[PDB]
Amino acid sequence: MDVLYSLSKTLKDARDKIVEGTLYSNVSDLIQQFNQMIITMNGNEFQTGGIGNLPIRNWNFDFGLLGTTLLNLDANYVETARNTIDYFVDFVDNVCMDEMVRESQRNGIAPQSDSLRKLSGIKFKRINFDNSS
Amino acid sequence: ESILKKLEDIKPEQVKKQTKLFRIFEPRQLPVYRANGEKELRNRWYWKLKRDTLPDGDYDVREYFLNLYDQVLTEMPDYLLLKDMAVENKNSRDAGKVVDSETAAICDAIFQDEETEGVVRRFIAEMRQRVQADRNVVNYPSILHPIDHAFNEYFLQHQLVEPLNNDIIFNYIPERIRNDVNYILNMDRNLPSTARYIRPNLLQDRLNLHDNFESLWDTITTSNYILARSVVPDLKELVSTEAQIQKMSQDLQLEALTIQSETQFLTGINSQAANDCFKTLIAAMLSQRTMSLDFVTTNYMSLISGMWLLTVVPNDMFIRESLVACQLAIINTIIYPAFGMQRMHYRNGDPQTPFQIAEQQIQNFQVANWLHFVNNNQFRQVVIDGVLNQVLNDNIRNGHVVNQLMEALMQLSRQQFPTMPVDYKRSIQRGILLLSNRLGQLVDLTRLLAYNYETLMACITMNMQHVQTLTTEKLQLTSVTSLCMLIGNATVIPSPQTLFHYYNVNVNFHSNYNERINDAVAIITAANRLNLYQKKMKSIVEDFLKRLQIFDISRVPDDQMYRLRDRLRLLPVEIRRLDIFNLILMNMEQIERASDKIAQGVIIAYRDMQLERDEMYGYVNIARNLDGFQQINLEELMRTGDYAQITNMLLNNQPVALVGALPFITDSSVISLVAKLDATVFAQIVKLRKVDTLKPILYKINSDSNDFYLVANYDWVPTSTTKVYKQIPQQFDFRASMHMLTSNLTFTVYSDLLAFVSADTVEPINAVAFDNMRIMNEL
Amino acid sequence: GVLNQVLNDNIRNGHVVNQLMEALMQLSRQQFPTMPVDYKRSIQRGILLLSNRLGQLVDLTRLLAYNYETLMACITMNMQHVQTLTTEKLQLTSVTSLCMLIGNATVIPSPQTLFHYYNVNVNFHSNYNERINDAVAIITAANRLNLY
Amino acid sequence: LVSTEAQIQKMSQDLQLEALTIQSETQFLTGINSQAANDCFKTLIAAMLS
Repeated sequence: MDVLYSLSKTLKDARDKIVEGTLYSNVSDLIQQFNQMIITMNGNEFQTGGIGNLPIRNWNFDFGLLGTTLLNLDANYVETARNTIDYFVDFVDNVCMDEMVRESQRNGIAPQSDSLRKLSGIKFKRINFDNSS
Repeated sequence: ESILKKLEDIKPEQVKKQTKLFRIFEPRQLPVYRANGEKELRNRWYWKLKRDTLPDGDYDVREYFLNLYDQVLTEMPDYLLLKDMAVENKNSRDAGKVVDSETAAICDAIFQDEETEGVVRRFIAEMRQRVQADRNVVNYPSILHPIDHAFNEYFLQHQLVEPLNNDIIFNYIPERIRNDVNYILNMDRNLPSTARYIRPNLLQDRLNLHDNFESLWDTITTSNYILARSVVPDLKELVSTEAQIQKMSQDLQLEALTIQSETQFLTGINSQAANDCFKTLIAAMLSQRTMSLDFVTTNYMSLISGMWLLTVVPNDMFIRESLVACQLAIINTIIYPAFGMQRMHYRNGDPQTPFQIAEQQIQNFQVANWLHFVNNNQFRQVVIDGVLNQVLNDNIRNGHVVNQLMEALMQLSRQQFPTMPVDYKRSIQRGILLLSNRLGQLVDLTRLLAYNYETLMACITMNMQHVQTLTTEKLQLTSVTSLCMLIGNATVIPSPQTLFHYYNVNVNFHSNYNERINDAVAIITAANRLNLYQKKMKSIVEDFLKRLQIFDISRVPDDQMYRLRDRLRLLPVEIRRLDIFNLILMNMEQIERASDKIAQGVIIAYRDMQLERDEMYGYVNIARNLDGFQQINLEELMRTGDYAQITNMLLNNQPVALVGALPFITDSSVISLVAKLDATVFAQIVKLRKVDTLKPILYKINSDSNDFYLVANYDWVPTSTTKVYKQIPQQFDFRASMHMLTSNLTFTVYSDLLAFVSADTVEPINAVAFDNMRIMNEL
Repeated sequence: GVLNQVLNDNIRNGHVVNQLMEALMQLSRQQFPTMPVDYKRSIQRGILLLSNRLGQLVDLTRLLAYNYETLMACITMNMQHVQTLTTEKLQLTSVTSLCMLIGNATVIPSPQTLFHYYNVNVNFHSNYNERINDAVAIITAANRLNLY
Repeated sequence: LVSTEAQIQKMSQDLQLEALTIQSETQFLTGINSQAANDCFKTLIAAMLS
C-alpha cells in the first residue's frame, strides 16, 4: 500500500512539477525519485487480473531514466516524461482498480490483488517516499 | 614497458592432452592358500595400488587425498582421442587394438600365464576396437579398476572441446565490431565438420575486486590503462606545430616590450603532447582509471582547454581535488570576471563543486546551461553484449556539446568585464578566439574521441567498473591545448588487427583470471571438506595471485590474501572439478583400504579370537569391522595429547579399538603368535604417551611359515587376542574389468579463431560514426 | 581466594571486534561534510586498513585475552586496581604495529614459563608474609619488653 | 608476524600521505615494526597482570 501510494505520489509530482520551462533545481529531487522508481520497476512483469469485467492486463517496465542535462526543462523533455508517466499512471490506476474490486474475510487489510502483493516485496521498498496524505 | 610485457605475455590456456589412462590400481599375482593354510599351486590376481605410498595418521591420509585431488585435476584433459592411446593386442583374434599400453601389458601377462582359464583367453581373443566412421566414433577395450574406470569415463564424457565452423569463428568477433560499417571482415577457409575449439571462460568478476580491494584494483586498472594506451591509434596528419604556433602568435598579437598573459598560451604545444593527451584520455576512460589534472593557473589557454575537457569527459573520471582546482580557476579567471561578479570564495571540502555554485549564481542562460551540463555529465552504465560498459552521452558522441560550449564561450566574449582592466578582457577574448577558430576541428575531435572510445570498448570482456582508483594518471592541460590546436581533419580509427589483438589480450586475461579462480576455489573447498584444520591457506591464494601474473605478491600482506580466501570460499566449485572431487570423496575410503602400508586400526581384545581364513593370507588376524568394541580416535588423541583414557583402558585390560591409519608389522612366525607378541606392543603408549610409534602386529600364518607343522599336526585353528582392522584385496576379474571406452575417431582443435579472419578498414575519409555521418567532416 | 581482574566475555572471545569493525566501517562510508576530500580519503582508507584486518584483530584479541587469563591464573596476591603515581607509557605506534602486523601464529605461555611465573609469585608472596610476621613479632616483643 | 615491508608498502599506498599537505610526512609510519608489535603485546598484558 505504501509502495503503491508512493508510485502514485511520484507520478502526481511528476505531472505537477515536470512542466516546460521549469528550473531543474525545482525537480532535481523529484527527478531522482522518479528515476529510482524507474530502476526499481524495470525488469518486472505485472498482471492485473480479470475479476468481473476488468480486462486482464500485462505490464512490462523497460523505461530509460529521465534526463538531468537541461538547466530548464523544455518541450522534448516534457514529452518524453509524459510518455513514461502515462504508462506508469495507467499501470497504477489498473492496479488500484484490481485491488478495489477484491475483498477477503480472513485478512482484509492485506493486499488481495497479486500486483499489490508483488509490490509488497522488499525489493520495491526503494520506491517508498513521502507519505503525507 | 614491463607491465605491458607481463600483460601481453599471458597465453590463452594450456591445453592438456591425455596420453595414458589414469590409474590408481593394477593387477598383481599373489599366492593363495587353502582353508587350512596350505599353499595352492595356482596363484590369483588381485587389485593393488600402483603407487602405494599412503602415510600414517588420518590427517596425513586426508592430506594425501587432497594431493591426489590436485594430481587428478592436473591429469584431467581438455579433450581426448583414444586412437592415440591405442596399441596392438597381440593375442587378439582380429589383430585389434586396446587402450592403453598398460591394458595391453595386462592382457599379455594374463594370456601368457599358464594358470589362466581358457575362458579368459577366449575373452582376450575377442578384445578389439569398433570404428563407426559415419558417427566419427571409436570404441576401444580397456582393463580398468572400477575407480579407474569411473575417472577415465568422466574424462572421456566431460571434454571441453566443442565443434568449430565459420559461423562460430565469425561470431567470436565482438558484435559491435561486426555491426560496425567501417570494418570489412573476410575468410578464406571453410572449417571442416571435424574442427574443434575450446571456449574461453569469460565469467564476470566473481571476486568483485573493484569493491574493497583497492591495491589489487589499482594494479588491475593500471594494467588495463597500459594496454589501452598501447592499442589507442596515433594521430596522423596533425597540423604542423610551427605553422600553428605562427598562427597563434599572429592572432595573439604578441608584443616584445610588454609582459602578457597571452605568451604562456603557447606553452607546451607540440604533437607529442597531443598524442599523449589523446592516448591518456581514451585509455583512462577504457581502463576506468582516475585522472589528475595538471595545469598552471597563469596559463588561461589551459583553462579554456580545460573547459572543453570538462565538457567532453565526465567529471567522475578526474580526482576531486584536481577537478575542483581546475573548475575554480575557470570560474575565477574566465566566468565571474566576465560578468562582473565578485571572485568566488570557495571552501576546500565544499559539498558542491565550483561549477555547481557558479551555475546557481550565473544569470546568463548559455553559460549557466553549459555549467549545468558539465555538472550533470555522467557516464551511463549499460550491459552491452553481456559486459558492463560506461557509455558517453549521445551529445558528446555526435559533438553537439562542443556547440553548446562554443555558445557559452561566445557569450563570455561579449561581456564587458566591468571590474577588470581592458587588457584582461583582451587576453580572455584572445584565448576564446584561439579555441573558437577551431570549432569544426573541436567537433571532429570530440567525435573521433567518442568513436575510438566505443570501438575499443567493444573489445573489453570484463565489466567496466567505475570506481575511483587509489592512484591517478596525470593529464597536463597543455597537452589538451596541444590536442585542440593541432588536431587535423584526418580520421584515425583502431585497426582491425589492433582491435583483434586488444580483444585477444582481454580474453586471455579474463580466461586466466577465471581459471585461476576455479583452481583456488576447488582447492579451498576440497581442503575444507577434507577437514584439514591445520592447513594455512595463504599459500593457495599466494599461488593464485602469482598466476594472475600482474600482481607483485611481495607487496600483498597476509590479511589481504585471507580476505581473498574468504571471498573465494563463498563461490561454487566448477562443475568438472566438483565432480572429480565427488568421485575422490566417494572412493577415498576404498583407495585407502587398498594400501598394504597402513592399517585402519587395531582392536585390543583380551579374549582369544580365531584368526580369519583368507585365501591370500592363510590365517590372518584381520578385523573386517570395529563392531562390538569401544573406539579411541588416535587423531584426536594426538591432537589433544591427553592419554588419561587410553592409559586407563590399557592398564585395566579393557577391550578397545584404536582407530586411525597405522603402520603394521607383518609376521609369519607361528611361534611368535603362540608367544602372544601382538599383545605386547601397547605398553609403550603408557610409558611414553605417544601413539605415533604404535605399530601393531599382523599375523600371516600359512604353509610359508617355518613352523606351520604346528598348525598342520594339531588340527589347531590359530587364535590371537589382538586384531588388525584391515581389509582384504579385491580379486581381479578380467572379464568384469573390461570396459569399452568410447571417443571420437578424430578431430582437429584450433586455438586462435581470429587467425582465420582477415579484416580491413574503409577509407578513413569515409569512416562514419554511430549517427551515420562521417566522424570528421572538416575540409 | 585471590582477587582477579577479569575481562568481558566479549573481549575473551574477540567477538566485540566485529562491532568495532562495524562502527568503523560506518566511518568509512561517512561524508565528512566539510573536510577536504584528499584528507577525507586518507582517513577513510586508514579506517579501512584497520577494518579489513577484522579476522586478524579478532585472533589478536582472543590471543591477548587468553594469555592474560593463563598468566593471571599464576597470580597469588590480590589484583588490586589503583591509579599509580607513575604510569607505563604506551606508544600508539606500537599499537598500530601490533594491529597491522599480527598474523595467525598462536603463541601461549609455556608450561615451564607458567610454573616459573607461579613460583616467583609464590616466593614473593611467602616472603612478604614472612617478613610481615618477623616485623610484627619484633615490634610486639619490643613493646611488651618495654624497650621504649 | 606479517612482513613489515609488505604492510608498510600497503599502508603507504592506502594512506597516500605524500600527496597530502601534512607537516609530518615521514613521521606517520614510523614506529611500525615487529619489535614495536612485541613491545605492545608485552606492555598490554604485563600492565593488565600487574
